[PDB]
Amino acid sequence: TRLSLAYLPVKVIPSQAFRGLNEVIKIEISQIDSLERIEANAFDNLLNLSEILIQNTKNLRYIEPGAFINLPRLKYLSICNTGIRKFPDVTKVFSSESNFILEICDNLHITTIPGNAFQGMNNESVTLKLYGNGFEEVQSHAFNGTTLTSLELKENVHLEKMHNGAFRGATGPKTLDISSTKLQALPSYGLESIQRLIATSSYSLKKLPSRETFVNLLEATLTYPIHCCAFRNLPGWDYEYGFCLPKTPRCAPEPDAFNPCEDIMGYDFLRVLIWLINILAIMGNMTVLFVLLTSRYKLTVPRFLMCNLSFADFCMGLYLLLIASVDSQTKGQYYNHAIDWQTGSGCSTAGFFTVFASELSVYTLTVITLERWHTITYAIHLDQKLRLRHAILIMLGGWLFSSLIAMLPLVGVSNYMKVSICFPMDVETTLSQVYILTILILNVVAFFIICACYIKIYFAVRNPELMATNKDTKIAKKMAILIFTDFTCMAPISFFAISAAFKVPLITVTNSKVLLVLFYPINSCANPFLYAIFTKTFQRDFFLLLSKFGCC
Amino acid sequence: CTLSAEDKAAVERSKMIEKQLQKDKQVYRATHRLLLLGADNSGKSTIVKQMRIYHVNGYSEEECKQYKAVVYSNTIQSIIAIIRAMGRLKIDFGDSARADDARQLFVLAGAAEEGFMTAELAGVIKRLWKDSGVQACFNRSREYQLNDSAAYYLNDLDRIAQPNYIPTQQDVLRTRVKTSGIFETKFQVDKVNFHMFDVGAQRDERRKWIQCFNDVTAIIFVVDSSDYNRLQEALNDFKSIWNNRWLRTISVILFLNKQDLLAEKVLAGKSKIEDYFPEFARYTTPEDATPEPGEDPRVTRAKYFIRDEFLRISTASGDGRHYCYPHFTCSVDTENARRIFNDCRDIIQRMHLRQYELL
Amino acid sequence: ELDQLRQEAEQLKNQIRDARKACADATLSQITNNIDPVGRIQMRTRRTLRGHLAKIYAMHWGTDSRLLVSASQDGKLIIWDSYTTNKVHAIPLRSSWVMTCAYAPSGNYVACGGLDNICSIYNLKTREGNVRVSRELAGHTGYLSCCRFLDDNQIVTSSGDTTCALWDIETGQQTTTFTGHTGDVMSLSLAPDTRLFVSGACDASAKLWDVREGMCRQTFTGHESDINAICFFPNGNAFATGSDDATCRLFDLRADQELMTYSHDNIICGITSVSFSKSGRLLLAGYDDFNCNVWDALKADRAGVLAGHDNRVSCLGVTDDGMAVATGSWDSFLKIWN
Amino acid sequence: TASIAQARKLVEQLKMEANIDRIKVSKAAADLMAYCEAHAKEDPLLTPVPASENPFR
Amino acid sequence: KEPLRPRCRPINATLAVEKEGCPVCITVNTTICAGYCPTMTRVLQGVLPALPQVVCNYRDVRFESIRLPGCPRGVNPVVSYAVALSCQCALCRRSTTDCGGPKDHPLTCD
Amino acid sequence: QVQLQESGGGLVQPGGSLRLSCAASGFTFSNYKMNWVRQAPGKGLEWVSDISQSGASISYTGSVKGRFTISRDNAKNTLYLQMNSLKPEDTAVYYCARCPAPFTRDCFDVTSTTYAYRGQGTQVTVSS
Amino acid sequence: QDCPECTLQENPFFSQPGAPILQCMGCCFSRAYPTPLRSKKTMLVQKNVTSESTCCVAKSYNRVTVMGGFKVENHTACHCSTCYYHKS
Ligand SMILES: *[C@@H]1O[C@H](CO)[C@@H](O)[C@H](O)[C@H]1NC(C)=O
Ligand SMILES: *[C@@H]1O[C@H](CO)[C@@H](O)[C@H](O)[C@H]1NC(C)=O
Ligand SMILES: *[C@@H]1O[C@H](CO)[C@@H](O)[C@H](O)[C@H]1NC(C)=O
Ligand SMILES: *[C@@H]1O[C@H](CO)[C@@H](O)[C@H](O)[C@H]1NC(C)=O
Ligand SMILES: *[C@@H]1O[C@H](CO)[C@@H](O)[C@H](O)[C@H]1NC(C)=O
Repeated sequence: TRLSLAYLPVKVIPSQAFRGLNEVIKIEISQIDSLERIEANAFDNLLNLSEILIQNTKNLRYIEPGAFINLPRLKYLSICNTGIRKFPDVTKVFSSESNFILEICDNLHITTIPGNAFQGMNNESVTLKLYGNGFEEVQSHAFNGTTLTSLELKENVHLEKMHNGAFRGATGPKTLDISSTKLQALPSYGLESIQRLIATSSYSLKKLPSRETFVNLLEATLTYPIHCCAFRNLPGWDYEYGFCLPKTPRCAPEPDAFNPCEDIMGYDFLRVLIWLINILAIMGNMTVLFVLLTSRYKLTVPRFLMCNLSFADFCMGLYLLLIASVDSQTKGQYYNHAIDWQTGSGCSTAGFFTVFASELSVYTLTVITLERWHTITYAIHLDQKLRLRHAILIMLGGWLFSSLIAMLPLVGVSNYMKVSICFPMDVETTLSQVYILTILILNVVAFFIICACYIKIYFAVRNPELMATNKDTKIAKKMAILIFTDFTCMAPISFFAISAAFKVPLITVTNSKVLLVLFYPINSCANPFLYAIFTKTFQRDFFLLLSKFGCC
Repeated sequence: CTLSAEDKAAVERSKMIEKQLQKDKQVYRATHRLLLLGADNSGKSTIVKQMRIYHVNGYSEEECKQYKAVVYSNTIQSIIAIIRAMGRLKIDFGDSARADDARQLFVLAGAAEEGFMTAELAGVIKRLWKDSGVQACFNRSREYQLNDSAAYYLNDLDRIAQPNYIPTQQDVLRTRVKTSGIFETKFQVDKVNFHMFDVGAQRDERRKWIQCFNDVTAIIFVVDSSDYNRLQEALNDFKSIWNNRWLRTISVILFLNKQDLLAEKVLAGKSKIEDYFPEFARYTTPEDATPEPGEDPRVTRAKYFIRDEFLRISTASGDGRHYCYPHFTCSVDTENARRIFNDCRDIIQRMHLRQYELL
Repeated sequence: ELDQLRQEAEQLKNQIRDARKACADATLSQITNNIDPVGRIQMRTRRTLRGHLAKIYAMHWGTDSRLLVSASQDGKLIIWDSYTTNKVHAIPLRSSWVMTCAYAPSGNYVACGGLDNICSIYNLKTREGNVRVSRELAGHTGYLSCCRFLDDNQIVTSSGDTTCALWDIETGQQTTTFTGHTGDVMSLSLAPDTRLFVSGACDASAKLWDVREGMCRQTFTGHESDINAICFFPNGNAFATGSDDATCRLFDLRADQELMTYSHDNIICGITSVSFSKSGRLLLAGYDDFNCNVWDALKADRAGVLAGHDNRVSCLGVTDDGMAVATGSWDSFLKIWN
Repeated sequence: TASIAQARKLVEQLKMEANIDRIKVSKAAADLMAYCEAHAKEDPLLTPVPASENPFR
Repeated sequence: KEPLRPRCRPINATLAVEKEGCPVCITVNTTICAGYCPTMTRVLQGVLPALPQVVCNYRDVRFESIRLPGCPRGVNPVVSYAVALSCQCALCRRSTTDCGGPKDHPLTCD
Repeated sequence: QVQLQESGGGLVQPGGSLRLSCAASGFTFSNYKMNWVRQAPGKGLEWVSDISQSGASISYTGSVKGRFTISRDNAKNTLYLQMNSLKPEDTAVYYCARCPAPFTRDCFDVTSTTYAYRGQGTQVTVSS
Repeated sequence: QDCPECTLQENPFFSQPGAPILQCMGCCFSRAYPTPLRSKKTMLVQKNVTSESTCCVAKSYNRVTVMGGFKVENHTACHCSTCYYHKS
């Protein structure tokens, strides 16, 4: 009633050779190097047979078309760890057993699954356990003519691409496992049949199809957590409803606190506001550079440093342009794009600007404000005044420092990929924590010396015994603006970000978009006012450039 | 690029000259040029003597070289003025010996060098000036064009005539002072150098040479506290300096000098300020005052009234851009160099704050 | 008593005035309706002599048209090649406060002076590559407001002490004096007949002198305020005059009177320097407005402007061949317009 | 007071300035017109020239 | 363990072992995972998924080894082999196991 | 060209009152700030009073505040000085002095000896 | 530890009162051992461990309906036999 064919010199299975048998229910053809091929109609109408296990036969190089044919009772058909170079013609078995279970596995030689490859093989429903084979592609309508219940393409590490209409001939799948596949994307069609996905590992699957495609979906398992927030959108034991309870599509794993799911701008007001701030911080810092570079007069140190400040603050405009660009590109639809953006060099680039722009800006503000204190402290020793060579030396130090600190994330000391807005929000290692603590602590210290500078100025400048109190107070009522804007930029950011750098997060990362767009740009948009456009020596150059452009 | 040897040599001259100029640029920027003014009764001379006490020693080897060329130029100009006078005079004043009339030619030839005074010239002019008939010609020519202190240079010549000699600075200053038009009464505080420029031996009209001093870091307006009646003329002089288009940008220090002389005048009770200024009857010592111990309040009221009159003029116009800084002093005050320095610092600081827009 | 002398002076002055009015049969602006106005003059800063150190107060071209002297109250007299912008010499000064400088007509010597009343002369044909004072032509009682060389042995000097004086350089004893002004005397100009030199009073007047005659032939007076600068029309027959009254004015010697005013009601700034192009057809003026204005000397058109300075124009000069126009501002920048 | 001599000198200078000749302005103008017309062909500021002619190019 | 259907656990074994080039078969007294563990199947199908059929499988192992008794040179002298330290009723890892019906394969040296 | 003539001086009694006036010619008078400056016996050229181009801004030497008053007419090209409560020491040559240059606040040199833009003066004697 | 032999038992979900639904369930043998070289020589993808195993196949059944109108298959004999869902 069963054949345990193994460890024997069989090299061909002849056509219909088994007939004469009709007591057999199960066959294995296993542990047999001798076997080269199986002839056509070998398993022809062995009607009593229900189970086949072609197995462990590296020399089984060739199975003829129709080798399995006209066999109404065939149920389980395993074809595993074999020399088979072309997908076996199972179509002609024309079985009808209640649940057919094809199990093609470990056939590293099989190039592809043909179109209609599953046609007819069972008119009753079918399942396709396809583990670990060599498939490069699934052709159009490869699934045809069947109610395909469960498809398990898992571990077909070569299957880079299903054809977008591979399901177009079949009904189903009801279940689809594509784990470890390196599949780029699911087909365009039929997926609406799927009651549950599985797609663990499968890092190539960076973009699921549209959430409304998965109308049937009851579960997924997806190694890119953000995708579960497609399924956050909503319309052993058993569930009696079947498809009648789609109201809770389960998903796993859930996103970590670094990726609470959102549109990259969590709210339309930020989406609007960042467009406003982009225009402001772009036009502001760009004109300041344009004027201060092109005007006829030679570069005084404060003019040269003011250029660097508006360059850093222009990079801030470029960064927030990207974020508003990425937001606009991905409006409502981040998850489909998210990993491609957030892991690509794209998000790593925006990350680099955030640190570089921050550090060049805040460094420049200390250099300007150390210069202002210096040239007012050592004012009368007029040979001590900071000459432009030393300013280019120090400012170049600023560029090298600020680019270096922005480069350490690229050397992996903290992944820019860790968060949607591409901040360096990663502190897995103590080194990464100390790195993030360093830049943030420096930005706190930078503010304190900016304040401490202007205090020493005010005590040095104020008239001890000849007071012109109207103007003596005008200093503080003016100079306080230069601190207060730097405070409302730096101090909010560091208060939260230092706490997060202690791994004590005090804010939801979708709320942290508010800190980004309200306060992070403040320096990079107030600075071109306070340090340039409100200065008479700039306004001269602006009016002269209007004159050079005839705009009287 | 391509050049001939002629262009290259001139370019190397240009770069050599540039490097020299760039060295002088450091000295220029390091000096706070500081115009001094004041009606001559205001004792501005006595103020520059209180600067000269800080200028105790010859400035540097490079300044000493600059005055060596001046000592030699006045040595040459005083002896050649005599050599042409002893040709122009009706007396046939060819010397007692023909060798001095021959050495006179090699003086006129040897003076033409753009280099140091060689020992030959010194050897000649001492042997000339030993003839007492040349001292008599110096008294015959006593009202012709001659350097009046020539008898110092031609007697000190004995000590001049050898390498690495140094004169004491009053001989140098005396050599330079003539109908001069300015005096550069140099001094320095805390290694900050002031080329203070006095204006003197210069005509009664200001409105053209003032347009030179438009870049001085400050103007010291010294004024006489005590010579009221005259004071009202200085108040108009200050009002003119202040409003003048080309001084709009430059801050004015005031020294109210001769405070003690005013105080004794006020202690004498003549109080003519009441006549010259009826406002004194209304004005009273402000609580801004911080008087010395033992001042008669009238003395405070006088000095502060006068000071507030200058400040009134300072306040009425342009004070949005340039300050003025009053100080009370007498010629004895050693602190004047420090008073000048503090408000010179303030004037520079309160200028930077205009362009850093902190004001 | 002066009254009879003041009535005699008044009568003489009235006769002179009235005779001028009789000779004023027409203005220049009448007859020059025959003349096509100049095309509106365009020029660019085809050099800037960047390397000066403080504010340039005066300049003068060498007769070779190539070199020019410039002097600044940093105390450097700097000699530039206009072609290469080489600083062919940079001469330190016995005190910083220059107000004027001049180039000997040979190019052999240069002169300067200022609030230190001392004139000095320098020899550029040094034996040894070091330039030093050839003579210190001192003796004035006020600041030396403007110098010009007549010859390498003769120099005329203005002063704040009202005196113009000519020095024989070798003698150095104030060899003629021309005392007839009131107030300062601002500026001098020499005709190609170097016998004749005009000097601008710091009163309203200008006087023409002859070097040998030792007194003023004429006294032109059309100006309202101080004459800041003066220059012969190139044939010597006429001379321009700038003033703190903001007007330019052209005087002709033989007319003894103003031939043409140049002004706009827009232009309240005093003129600070003047000179003519080689044809005389362009009269160039610097202002307290940093823009130079160029005037059609015949039409009184403001035929052009030279804007390219960022502070008062202190001095101006046109080369002997009219090729280019130096302008020394109170920036350190001397710009060679052409 | 020397003002007496100052006035007498002024009178003498005014006497000279009365004695001098004067010429019709129209004739002076015709000279000025002729002189400009005598030189406008060459005047480099009135009449520009190529960079081979002008060393300031 | 129970005399009837002892639940899945590591048991003693006497396992034949070799290395590819060996002319000779070696054997070691060792342990292997064997026994019984729960299995079932689902009466209702198609509307519900498949039901995973866990099997007795290696939960963890160590290794043991010996230097080979004259197998070819160039091959490493030592043969090394696992020892079943604990076992569990779990799914067979397709990547790593072959799992199916009984072979009755001789685990002696034939 | 530029020509000035003071008028209305002479003897007047102490405590008396008198108007001086000056006619200015050969220049655009409205462009200039104007001064009265006096030379009493022994004194130098004291500045007495000034009047702006507008005629609005005015000031006086402190001994003359309120006692005298100054005014100008920019059409008639002329300057007036009302004088009242005359002290004997007010005896002087009074001169009309222009400030040197137009549109100015500046007014240097009007007190300088030998200055140009100052008239011939009118004598005023305050005596009985 | 307990290990019941596989047998027909009442399905709790679908055993209609008066019409029980029988399900093959129970505990069955397996023998898992390091893959012997003789077998390895036969394999294309080589294995390091091998499991001989059995699973309770419903070797006979009948299709039957229940409330909801789908058709259940009523197991009728049980046999621990070929595993179908053991690989993962
Ligand atoms: C499938 O085939 C079998 C045997 O031919 C038949 O009993 C059954 O009805 C068929 N079902 C369909 C849906 O064709
Ligand atoms: C799928 O099968 C049907 C018949 O079952 C056939 O008509 C059709 O052509 C097949 N699809 C393709 C793409 O050949
Ligand atoms: C396995 O065999 C060893 C000796 O061959 C014996 O000591 C041990 O008890 C056996 N295993 C068990 C679980 O008893
Ligand atoms: C088989 O290989 C895997 C991975 O190398 C290992 O974890 C496992 O323990 C191995 N099994 C045996 C029995 O050595
Ligand atoms: C299922 O099978 C058992 C035994 O054959 C039987 O007792 C039971 O009634 C069957 N169920 C139905 C619904 O027929």
